[PDB]
Amino acid sequence: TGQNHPFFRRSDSMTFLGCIPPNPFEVPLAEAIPLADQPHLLQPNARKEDLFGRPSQGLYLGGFEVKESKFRREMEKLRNQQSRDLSLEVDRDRDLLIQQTMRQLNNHFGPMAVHRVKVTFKDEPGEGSGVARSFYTAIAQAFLSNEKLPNLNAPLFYQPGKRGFYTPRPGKNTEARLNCFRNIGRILGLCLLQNELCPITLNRHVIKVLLGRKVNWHDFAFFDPVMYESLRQLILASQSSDADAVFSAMDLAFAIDLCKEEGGGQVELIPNGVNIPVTPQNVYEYVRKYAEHRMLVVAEQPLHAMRKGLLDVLPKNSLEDLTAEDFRLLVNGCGEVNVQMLISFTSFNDESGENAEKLLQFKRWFWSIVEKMSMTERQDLVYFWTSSPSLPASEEGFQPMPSITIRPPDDQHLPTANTCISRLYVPLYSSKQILKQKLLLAIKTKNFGF
Amino acid sequence: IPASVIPEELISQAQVVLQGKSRSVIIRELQRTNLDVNLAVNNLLSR
Amino acid sequence: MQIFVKTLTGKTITLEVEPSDTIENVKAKIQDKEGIPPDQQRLIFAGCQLEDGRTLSDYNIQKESTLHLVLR
Amino acid sequence: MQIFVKTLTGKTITLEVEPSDTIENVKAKIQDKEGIPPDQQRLIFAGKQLEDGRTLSDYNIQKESTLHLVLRLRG
Repeated sequence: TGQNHPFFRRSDSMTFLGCIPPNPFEVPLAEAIPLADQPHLLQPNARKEDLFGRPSQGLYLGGFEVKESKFRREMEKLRNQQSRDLSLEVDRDRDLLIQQTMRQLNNHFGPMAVHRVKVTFKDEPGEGSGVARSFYTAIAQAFLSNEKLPNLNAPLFYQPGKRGFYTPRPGKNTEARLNCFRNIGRILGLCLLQNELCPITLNRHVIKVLLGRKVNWHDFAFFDPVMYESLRQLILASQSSDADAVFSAMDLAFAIDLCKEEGGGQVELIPNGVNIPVTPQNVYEYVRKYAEHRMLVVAEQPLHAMRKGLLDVLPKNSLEDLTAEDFRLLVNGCGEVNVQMLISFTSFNDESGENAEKLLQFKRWFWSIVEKMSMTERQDLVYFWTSSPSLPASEEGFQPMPSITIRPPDDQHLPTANTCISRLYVPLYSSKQILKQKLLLAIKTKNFGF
Repeated sequence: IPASVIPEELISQAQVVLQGKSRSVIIRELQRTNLDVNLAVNNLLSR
Repeated sequence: MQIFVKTLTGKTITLEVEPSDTIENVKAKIQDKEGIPPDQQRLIFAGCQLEDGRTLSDYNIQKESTLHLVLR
Repeated sequence: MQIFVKTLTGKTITLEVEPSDTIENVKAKIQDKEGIPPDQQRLIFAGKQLEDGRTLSDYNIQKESTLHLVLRLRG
């Protein structure tokens, strides 16, 4: 049609019923989608109105907890329906872990009827329940870094412009990289099916390809914000009072050059020549073809392999009526660690046998030390406790419902972690600096044992 | 057997014997074993 | 140096232990003081059953811990 | 005479060792150097585990040698 082609329209996942959506060109990024410029507002107790802005009035069924609870009973029904297991022997490094994971994940899943996966690294007497979480965060950080690929060699992800969000690169894709893209959605599928957390983070166009929903123009704001703004003022300048005194001197075309993560350069969008100039009356065709080529054309086979790998685990009926945001909440959790929620997930088991005001003064020191701690050390402490670098967003995320306990007082004993399910053991000391030094010395170790 | 007709003493004993599992575990214990605590705890330790 | 092995009813027996003790010595002491056969009981330490091969140090059962006991 | 103790964070403090002592003397030396009790300590080096029943000279270790200290603390 014109400017109102079905690419520039808000989908069902970002609108409210009976309200006219705003115009997608006259409003900046902060006042339209406040989740684009900063992504830390995704919380379990977060309203949808403060995530996608205020809708316009028409005269001028549930939320998170309904979806995730029904999804959790459907996953445990599917889990108890099957009774075939999977054992894993991994190596705590990057290259050996990646190679061993993709050679031991081909024997399985090649629908599927797995039940439970057990994890052991090597020479470690720590076979419990946190080994699966440790394996999931190990494969996530193995595929999350950018060094190389240890044969079967470009990296499998890049960062489109926001830190922490990862989008795949083809990199002259071949018969091995496509299989490595196929066997990475299965890890996310098992994380969804076993009710855990895996630290792999994707942009919403990657997820919306996997779920089976069409990608629109507003999903480009979560991809590249500065290019979104540049094309926004290009469209607004294309409908000025004159619009020909600035497009005759800009000298654009329908040809594209690409960066190192996409390939070469000088690719024609529409055929039969790159010599056409962009007159103002087909600027929307240029914007749509540019965005659609940047998402859905160069990354066609990695996204296709990821969707095939995701549907190789689960049947194609459970992901219906599931948005990308609660998809992120069931997998990535809350992201950063908030200490108030961590206070709300404790019990204070007492076994010290001391009457220093019947305890209840050592805990103020502990919480002051925890609240006066750095963010990386906070993730280190949470990984020290539950073998996971972030906390879930609900009571139902934890199977053992974690706890700390106080031991008989020894001044020389640094704190220990019974992390095979959830528990932390803390000896009692005197004063503050002793506890500070012992705990900040203890929480830098991630090696299991016992 | 309705879930509310049982006292909380049996579920508290099962919790302090076996912890780290769900309320549905005690539901399946009540629906199947018919109050045989040693056999049920041995079966849940056999998995 | 005390371990309270609480039973199902509520009674508590007394034990004197060592952190370096092996489960072969556990079978030795339960045939010494008690005489109960070892194929009729199971033990719980924080939701984690022990094994005859690993020692108490491999399962982190130090001085003044909590242990359970469930008959077969 | 001196050994090379390294950890994850990069701390390195020199130790004094007898040429013909035992492994428990090494563990006593490192607990006296910092304050890490040896019940949570472990020494793994050169692809093998070491038990305190054998001497430090049984395992063919020279002077200014390297050793990796692994803290068995979690489980």
